[PDB]
Amino acid sequence: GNEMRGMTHANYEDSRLNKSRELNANMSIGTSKSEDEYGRQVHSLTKQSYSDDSV
Amino acid sequence: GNEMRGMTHANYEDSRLNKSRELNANMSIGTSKSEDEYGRQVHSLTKQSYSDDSV
Amino acid sequence: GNEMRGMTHANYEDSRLNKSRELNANMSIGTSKSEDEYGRQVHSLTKQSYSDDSV
Amino acid sequence: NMSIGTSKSEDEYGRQVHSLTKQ
Amino acid sequence: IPTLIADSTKASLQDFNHDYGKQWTFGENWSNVNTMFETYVNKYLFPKINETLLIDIALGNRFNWLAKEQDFIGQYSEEYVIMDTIPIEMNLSKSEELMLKRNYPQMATRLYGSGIVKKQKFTLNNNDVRFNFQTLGDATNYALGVLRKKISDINVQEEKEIRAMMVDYAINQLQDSNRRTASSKEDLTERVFEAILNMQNNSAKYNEVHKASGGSVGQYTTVSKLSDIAILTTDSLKSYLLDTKIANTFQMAGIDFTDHIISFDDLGGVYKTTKDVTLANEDTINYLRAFGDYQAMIGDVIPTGSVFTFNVSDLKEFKGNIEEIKPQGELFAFIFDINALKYKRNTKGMLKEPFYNGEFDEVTHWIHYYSFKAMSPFFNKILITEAP
Amino acid sequence: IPTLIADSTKASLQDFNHDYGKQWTFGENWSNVNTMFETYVNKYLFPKINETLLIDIALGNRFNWLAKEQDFIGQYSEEYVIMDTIPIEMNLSKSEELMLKRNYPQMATRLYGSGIVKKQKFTLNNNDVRFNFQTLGDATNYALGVLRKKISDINVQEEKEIRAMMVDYAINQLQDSNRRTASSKEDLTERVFEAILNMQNNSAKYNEVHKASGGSVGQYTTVSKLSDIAILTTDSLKSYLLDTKIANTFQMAGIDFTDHIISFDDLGGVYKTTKDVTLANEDTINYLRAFGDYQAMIGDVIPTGSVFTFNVSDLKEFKGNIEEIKPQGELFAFIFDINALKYKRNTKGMLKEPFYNGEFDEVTHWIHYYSFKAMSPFFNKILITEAP
Amino acid sequence: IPTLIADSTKASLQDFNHDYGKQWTFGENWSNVNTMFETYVNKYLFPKINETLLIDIALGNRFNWLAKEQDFIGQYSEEYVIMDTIPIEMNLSKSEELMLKRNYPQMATRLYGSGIVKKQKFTLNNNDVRFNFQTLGDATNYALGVLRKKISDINVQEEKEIRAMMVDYAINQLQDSNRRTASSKEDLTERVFEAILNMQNNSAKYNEVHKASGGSVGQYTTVSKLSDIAILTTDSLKSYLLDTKIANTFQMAGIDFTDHIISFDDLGGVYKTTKDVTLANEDTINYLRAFGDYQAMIGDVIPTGSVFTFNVSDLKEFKGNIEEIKPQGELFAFIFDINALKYKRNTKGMLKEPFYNGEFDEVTHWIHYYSFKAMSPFFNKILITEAP
Amino acid sequence: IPTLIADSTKASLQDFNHDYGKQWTFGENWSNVNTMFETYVNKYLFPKINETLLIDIALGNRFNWLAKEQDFIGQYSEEYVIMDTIPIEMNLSKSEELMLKRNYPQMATRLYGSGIVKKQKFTLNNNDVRFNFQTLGDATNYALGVLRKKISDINVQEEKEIRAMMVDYAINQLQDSNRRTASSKEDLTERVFEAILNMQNNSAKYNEVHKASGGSVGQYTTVSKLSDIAILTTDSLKSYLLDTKIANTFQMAGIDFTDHIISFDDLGGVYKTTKDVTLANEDTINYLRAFGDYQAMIGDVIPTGSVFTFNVSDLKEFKGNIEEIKPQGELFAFIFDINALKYKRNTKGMLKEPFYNGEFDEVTHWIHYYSFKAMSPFFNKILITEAP
Repeated sequence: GNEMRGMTHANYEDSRLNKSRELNANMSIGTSKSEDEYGRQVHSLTKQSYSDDSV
Repeated sequence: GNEMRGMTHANYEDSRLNKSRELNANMSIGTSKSEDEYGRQVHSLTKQSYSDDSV
Repeated sequence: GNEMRGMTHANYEDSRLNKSRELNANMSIGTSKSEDEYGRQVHSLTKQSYSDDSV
Repeated sequence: NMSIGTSKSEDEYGRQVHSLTKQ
Repeated sequence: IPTLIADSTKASLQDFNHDYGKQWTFGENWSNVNTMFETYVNKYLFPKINETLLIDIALGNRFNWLAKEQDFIGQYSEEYVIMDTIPIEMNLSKSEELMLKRNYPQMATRLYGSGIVKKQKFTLNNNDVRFNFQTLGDATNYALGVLRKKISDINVQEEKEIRAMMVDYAINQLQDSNRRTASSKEDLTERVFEAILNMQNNSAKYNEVHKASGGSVGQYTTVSKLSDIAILTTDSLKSYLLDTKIANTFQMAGIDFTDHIISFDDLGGVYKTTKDVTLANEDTINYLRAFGDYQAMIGDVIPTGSVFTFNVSDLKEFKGNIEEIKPQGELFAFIFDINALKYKRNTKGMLKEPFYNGEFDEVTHWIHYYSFKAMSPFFNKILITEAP
Repeated sequence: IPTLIADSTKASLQDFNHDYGKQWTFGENWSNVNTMFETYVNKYLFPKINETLLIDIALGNRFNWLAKEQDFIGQYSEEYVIMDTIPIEMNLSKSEELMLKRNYPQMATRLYGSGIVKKQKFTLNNNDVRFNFQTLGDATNYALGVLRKKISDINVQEEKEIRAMMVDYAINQLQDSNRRTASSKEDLTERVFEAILNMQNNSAKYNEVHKASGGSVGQYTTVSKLSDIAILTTDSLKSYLLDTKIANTFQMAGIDFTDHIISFDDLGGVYKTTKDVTLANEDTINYLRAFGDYQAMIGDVIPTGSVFTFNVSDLKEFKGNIEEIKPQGELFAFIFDINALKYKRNTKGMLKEPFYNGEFDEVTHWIHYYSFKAMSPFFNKILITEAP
Repeated sequence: IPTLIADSTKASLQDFNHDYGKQWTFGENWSNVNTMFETYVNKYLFPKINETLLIDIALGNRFNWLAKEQDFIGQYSEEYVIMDTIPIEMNLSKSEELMLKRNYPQMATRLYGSGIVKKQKFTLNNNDVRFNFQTLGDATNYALGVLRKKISDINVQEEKEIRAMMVDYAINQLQDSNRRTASSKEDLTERVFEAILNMQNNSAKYNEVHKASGGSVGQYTTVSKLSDIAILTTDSLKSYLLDTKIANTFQMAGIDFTDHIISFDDLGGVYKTTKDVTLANEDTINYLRAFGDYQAMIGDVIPTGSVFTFNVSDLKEFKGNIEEIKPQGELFAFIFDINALKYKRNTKGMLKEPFYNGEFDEVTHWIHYYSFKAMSPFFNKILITEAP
Repeated sequence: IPTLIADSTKASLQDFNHDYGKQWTFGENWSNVNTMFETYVNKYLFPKINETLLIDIALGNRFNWLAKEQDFIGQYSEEYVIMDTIPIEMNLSKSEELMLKRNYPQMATRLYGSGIVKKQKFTLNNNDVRFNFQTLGDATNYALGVLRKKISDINVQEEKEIRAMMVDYAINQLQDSNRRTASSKEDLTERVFEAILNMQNNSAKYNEVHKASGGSVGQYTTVSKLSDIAILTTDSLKSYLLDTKIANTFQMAGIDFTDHIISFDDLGGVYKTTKDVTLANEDTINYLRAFGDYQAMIGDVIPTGSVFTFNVSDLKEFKGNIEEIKPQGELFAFIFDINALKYKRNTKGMLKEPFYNGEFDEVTHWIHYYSFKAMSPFFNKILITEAP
């Protein structure tokens, strides 16, 4: 990975030309969530507690 | 309620463009007032004391 | 008696367009002062004390 | 057979015209 | 679509509209087949709505600070200025009887008269509106929302009328001497500077005492301090000053008059009829109703000089009979002493008491207020406008 | 060229592809002569490779902050505003019956609808893939590289969709009052200054209430605060403002709007179908497959309004039926209140479970997520675009 | 006198270049009269020289930082990127067997293996080089001076090749989307400003993945971070920026990109052959010798793509078969991601052993090194060049 | 002695009348031997006066009560009354919409005008009035006497004007319906006694609301209570009315008919100018001066309708231009409600400050007061006059 280096003895700073704030890599979708209650029941039907009006 | 966020590493401020001082929601008509003496008499004819020149 | 309000978030000062120092409500002639000794004497000849000529 | 009342003091206007107690 | 989707008889409205209706019902059958709500998996469950949102916005009236509460008792008002007297020399030659000779104070006066009473109204159903909202809380927000909107509207209209008053006065009423002309916007910025300095001096040119009754003979000299001077301009002109004139000048340490400027986008758009127009069509009344005019009905006459505050020109009757109060030519800078505005209001008992119709479970509420807007000739004021 | 390099009978593909194959082999003899690999000193030695680098890059979504996690439970949603009512004069000649007559609050409302689910699939072989890489560690890097890339692709697509949504809304939905024309870049930058100021004062011109259900005739006045205003522009314009307008101006202490800009190089590039095309050719499916559409097969129907996000125009069926959503002309500025976007996403359980085919030793992995993107009519928006 | 000076029979060269020569010397009388070196006091003394100075200079390579030392061990290297997959909507009417279907990850790869093993040699005589220098101390300096000059040539030449590689890649490899045209220097400076911002966005337009093996139909989106963008231009442009742009602008804080620029006096100067040329002419082989190419001999073949680094065009065989790697039009601003360059070197055992020729008394030192330069297709690049 | 008395050389007047009068006096001898004043005991002493009476007759305005002090600022007087509404039956069968019906109150009005301001003055001389009185105390009484006579004059004049107003109103500005005719003096007494009772009846016929702007159409029923009724008749007529037995029965009951009836001998003696005369002769100004008119001068114009209040008919300018305000015919009874005579007056700072001439030692004092006199149309009035 080559690394750009300073080619000038002194310069005005380059801040304004940077879009690191606008479109950073860290701003991205998160994949760590686990499924909601409905999902867990679809997979295992583990909740047998409530069937709503019955009998 | 989306909120806009900063999209520049550095910039000059936007105070001059801001027009909150000129026109803001706080500057509005007040509805808490109660009726004048004439109005109260129109509504109830409470005051029976004076009828001006008589007889 | 309406009076103006600022209507701008930030502005450079308006000094230099103001003639308050040059002309003002004050800077006016003084009504309150009483007659000089001569005047008071003309109105009522109060000072009967001095006459320059000898008998 | 009553008579016109001879005197009462001048209204506020009368006194201020005579004196001009400016204020 | 299913037949149920299009069946009027099954509707809640029918139960309310007809004098007798079926007290008992066994529910109808719902299907999403061949309709917008189709769901791949079920096909027999009713559509479900997650949320309802008010999106209420609060609006203000720029000129509120100016408004002065007053009693609503008498129709007319007057203002007057004592005219100037030039000091004269002592001529002791004159006869002693001059003491008896009488000089009287002189004055110039103006009469400005009646006000305008305006009203708004809204009715709340209670019985059938409840069907619309899932929770009582949403319905209560609905009722606060109509009241809040009603009040905001009063503020926007008052702002429009004060802005229109000034634009109308400047274009037509203002004394010819006061008018000044700028060839370009750059010249205008200089013209503003000259006027601000000029009107702080003791001079009779800026005041319109000549228009007032006693001004024909004599002079009145008034001075206007900077603290009071204010300027009305279009937004594009303010943007010019900020974007280019202020940005370009090397030193604007002092010499910045933008605090004073009141800038409006359109600075026009309030429309005034030029001939009597009589409402004659159903379509016309429907347009007016959409802007809140319940009172309007066919055959009513709108007199000349009536101010609509919305664009009624397109409608048949008002096609050639409407004119717009607007600046002419895009350079407008009416600079005036603030004291000239004369805005008075009476909002005592503004929210009139509600009326409840027991039949129909409805309470109808009203808001009424008085507003007088006028401009005084006596104070200093000069308009800078594009050269004709 | 030696026969061995050309011969395919000895390929690994041959061994895996066919039902029975040679279990035992004595190695073939290799020569570099008359081949790209020729080495002067030693012929007869197999080519040797030093690196196999991944070159993976991480991409992000600019608009991620707007996304708000939500449950996936119900489909429809709604929002409404109470429309403006102008104060009306007290006629007083009207019948006393007016008190009884009822007029209700009037409102305008929108229904948005359900979202769209999206999926991506990758399978890892566990046999032939191993032949490609020299070390076990290189293969593990390869597997993570596919997952890492997959997420990045989703971010990039969502950004494109939000950017395209805004460009499409401006191009089609906006009214004449909202729209403005800029002759040149200098004029455009000034126009943008005017817009920021203009949209901070009360105006019904920029609302799209008319499109909403109750707004066909009527007005709604809304005011947009500065913090909210954000502007979507082409990079060419930002480069100009910073390079020329800002650099040249003497005083920019205030008057800088670059914090608000959301500059993108293209804006255009997301295509939308028209006319209900139906896939009919192998060549078409092959192009779509290259861009990731495993699902597509000949005979599937692509509905009108389908948004591709890649250029499908050249392919036969879409030749005259695809339209690009883009700014018309180089100059584009859509200045809008931020509140209008309405972006919501659900990522719960995004990474679905793996499925392993014991035959072939391959595991297929899936990523499934839900996205709803929409634009609200009620809030203020203004388009400054190149004059036609 | 002139006649003596003219005679070459007396020359030292004749003794050295012939098998037998006349050993005895009878001296030649020398007279300074009517010659440029005459002195007033003594008119027969041969002219005497005071100093013999070297004027050696040191030249360095701009690009040395990029170079990475490596063991010289294996011929090839490869690198790859995983191609983009757009998310696909959940059809839900697809056959349930789709789960079984296998979708494999896709990628694009490049193989770059190469080396050039460049060399150069210098020979020090010990007989006849002595004739030239009067003090033995200067003669020793002459020997050190050749070694240092040989090293300076390695550095200058590598710089030319890296500079030429970049100009060549941009001029030929880049796609239409990457290319931009600038009419004048002010237009160019704005374009450079724009390109810096364009590269920071996520876009596939500037990638060269299409050239790579798997990218023929699909797309890859990469983002080039600032701090890794270096721009290669001519000095005339850098001078313009400093003299007329940076100097004049009021607010150059923040907008100066000159740290990135790698300006060269003249980007062109390296020539690449097209066609094959055999060195038919003796005059050509002599010219190449002036530049240090002892190896060249008549009848050798120069392959297509040979890079000369000096102007060989005038020579007959290369008259039509040479093409200069150069910018077109004097406006060139190839902005690129630094990662793309890939310069590697092996300098172990650079100074090879000396070989003493007993006959002729000459040492013959050699310097050998290995250098590999290549440019990667995957990273973002833009070329702004003079409008045709 | 007759001759000494006759000589005017020896007079105080001669010295005061002319400059340079005689300073030294040697007394003149006095004898009463053949003259009046002769006394038996002492013939030569000067006649001596026991007393100077200073008889003063107080005169008063009978109408002074029923005068309302006003604290004047402003000029006009409105005087409204509210018109009658007759009670109506329940009519429960009528539609319930009758609840909504405006039923606004109605009224009549009369704008009277402004009041004249009158003045009187007396000059008191310190130097010569002193000669007349024996003691200082008598002279101080004389000064009080002149002020009191001035006050008495205001009263007689106002009484005369109020009486004249009634005679003029009855003769000219009266509703014709109110008038009645009496053939004989005896018939008049019957008519007048019948009328007193008629006023007490509650009926609209007597009042003049038919005039008074307001309503010709509706009715206002006014009643005049005993104690608020009075009869303006000539003195002879009052004697006839009192003589009748009815007057005696009233007094026995307790109502004093004698106080109520008000009489003047002729109801005449106040004169009205007709024809706009202008003063032209010295003799006239002298007559007016005898009656106290310092202000009048030759060339002053007396407007038509000026009320002289003394007989100026003999004077030449007014010879054909004066008409007396008097009942026509001997019989004249005007019976009116007392409240009708609006007689508002302002008496503040009544005695204005003195002015001291200082030459002649004389002080002039002035009395100034404001009087407004008018008659109201609303109360009951009947006029009984001899038949034409």
